[PDB]
Amino acid sequence: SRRWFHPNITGVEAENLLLTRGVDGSFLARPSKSNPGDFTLSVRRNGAVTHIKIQNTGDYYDLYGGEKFATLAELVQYYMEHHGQLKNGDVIELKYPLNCADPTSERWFHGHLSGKEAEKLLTEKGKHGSFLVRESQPGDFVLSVRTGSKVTHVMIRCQELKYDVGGGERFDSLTDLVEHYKKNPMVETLGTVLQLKQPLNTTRINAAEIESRVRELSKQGFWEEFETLQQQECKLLYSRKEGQRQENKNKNRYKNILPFDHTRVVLHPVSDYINANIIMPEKSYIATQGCLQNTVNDFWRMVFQENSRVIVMTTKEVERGKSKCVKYWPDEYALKEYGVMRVRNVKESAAHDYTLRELKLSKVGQGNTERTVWQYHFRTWPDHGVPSDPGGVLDFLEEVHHKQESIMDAGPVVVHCSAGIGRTGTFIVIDILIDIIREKGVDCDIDVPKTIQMVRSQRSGMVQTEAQYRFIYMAVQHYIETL
Ligand SMILES: O=C(O)c1ccc(O)c(-c2nnc3n(Cc4ccccc4Cl)c(=O)c4ccccc4n23)c1
Repeated sequence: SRRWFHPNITGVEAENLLLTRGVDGSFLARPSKSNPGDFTLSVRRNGAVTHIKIQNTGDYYDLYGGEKFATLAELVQYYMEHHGQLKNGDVIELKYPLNCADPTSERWFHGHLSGKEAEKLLTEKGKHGSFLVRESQPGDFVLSVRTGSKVTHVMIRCQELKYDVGGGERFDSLTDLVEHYKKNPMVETLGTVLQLKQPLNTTRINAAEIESRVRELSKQGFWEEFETLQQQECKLLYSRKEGQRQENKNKNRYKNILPFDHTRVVLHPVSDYINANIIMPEKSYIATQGCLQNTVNDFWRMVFQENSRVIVMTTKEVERGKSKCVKYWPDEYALKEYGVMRVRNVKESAAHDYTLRELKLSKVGQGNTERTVWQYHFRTWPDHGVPSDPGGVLDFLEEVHHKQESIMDAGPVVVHCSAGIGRTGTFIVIDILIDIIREKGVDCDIDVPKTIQMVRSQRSGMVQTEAQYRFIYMAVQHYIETL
């Protein structure tokens, strides 16, 4: 559960909640009202409340006085299990999550919605066990379920800040009620079991109507849709044990940003590790970090082994005076050996938004192993935020796609930035969605947060901010308009 996240509270309301409803060790996280894009961790310690800032410019979550993380749920899981890690220099403990009662970011909550439109939505998109919770219709709520086929409506009374379906147990929140009737299904007198199988889909849209949905999300709606996706990240806390191994620690750009064990690229004492994951839609990708001096050779073993023929670099080598990805390729016309691997930089070609490097990769002492690797280096992504126009990114991705398509039996496309999750996730999700539209045509169903959630189950925190989220919609909108 991610109930420690309160999406609609101020710092004063947070301080009040922790002082009146929490104890020492109580904590919650919330979006920043003063800096819309950032987050705050409010913790109760020795009768007082601290407000620790969490910054996210697009590459990772950076906790002031703590570490860098891929998601807020990964950050919380870490600090709840490892005490003393968070700190004037005094240790701050995350012991008791202070739960949010607000139903706003739950997949099934529709707020203002009529019984007519709820039936409309459930008749179209719904299936057996599909449900939603909406406002009544007054000050009360309604649970609407599809079974079979038919739609049943169950009134939810709100009496003295508690919720009930007219008898039995009274719940502190709509969530506790929903979870309770998910496990203990309501039974109609004639035997109809009101099973709450899955929430109703509100995000899947026909590609041709992207303009109408984007116009509706710009009224913001994007923030709410993104936060509903963010709440689902508690389901993706898969093991990341291989990256924790002593011998693997310094092969990670960031100690607490790790590849999932079940999707990590295994390299064939400890020579099998790289911070990289295979990304498979529903063309494959390898989402990886920018190289470290001690991982350059592992990077080339990975490219060779996977039969990758295209590399997408989404950052400049240096941004804001800091190394984003070390130079792992030779100078134009040069030949270098990186362990057992040999690389020639054949030719460099400059475009407006990017540089192309034609590289030849082979294994030392085995001439017949040579293959060309095309490195597409995107150089115009801004220092902060996302591009103001998606044209550049789209034209680049179109070129990468055509290169990948021209090569028989080419392995996955390697995509890398700094931590390999923000910009990397954005380029990959755009490429995936735009690939749907190439095959199926403008007559296809697209579901942006479902695509994101699918990529996130393969590598932690793929697509980091709401700005990237909106950029993905803008890029999909631009591509369809140019069709
Ligand atoms: O053993 C399993 O089957 C299993 C299943 C699910 C999992 O989420 C994990 C697991 N994988 N990584 C983690 N981290 C991160 C961590 C620990 C050490 C150093 C750096 C980093 Cl960044 C946790 O803090 C963590 C905390 C509690 C419980 C599981 C955790 N966990 C393992």
